[PDB]
Amino acid sequence: SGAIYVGNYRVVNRHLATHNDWANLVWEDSSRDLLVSSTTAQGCDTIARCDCQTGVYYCSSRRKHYPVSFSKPSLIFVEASEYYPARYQSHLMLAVGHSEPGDCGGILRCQHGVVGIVSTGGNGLVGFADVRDLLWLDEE
Ligand SMILES: CSc1ccccc1CC(=O)N1CCNC(=O)C1
Ligand SMILES: [Zn+2]
Repeated sequence: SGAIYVGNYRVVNRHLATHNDWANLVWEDSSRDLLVSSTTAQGCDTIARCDCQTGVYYCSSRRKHYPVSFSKPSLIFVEASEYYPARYQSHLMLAVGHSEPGDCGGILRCQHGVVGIVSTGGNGLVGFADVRDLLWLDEE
């Protein structure tokens, strides 16, 4: 589990969104596994606006933050899980790191701020849903 809290937005994995998230929906995209809802309080996270390929992510199944090198956001085939059939997921970055399903939501960050959240993984791989192209998260 986990979310990004920027401005009056809460960014979560679409497959982990609650009824309150769907009832206060701003935007959602199943192909990216992302959903954004509105918040009453302002958050403290800042979004990275960059092309970094190195950063650090949080792994809840290890209580640890790991430094990783990660690929550029791309369209990648992801195997079936409890939440999606086997399919192509867009805007996804891969790194070598430990992941388990409840690890989704952990933040990946670089020197510029938050890059994205854990969304896929398995077999020593971890996938991140990128948020750096969602410029509207910085306003309104
Ligand atoms: C970090 S998500 C995760 C991690 C380990 C195992 C499983 C998951 C989620 C899942 O069932 N799959 C199916 C296979 N492909 C995936 O990348 C995701
Ligand atoms: Zn960066």
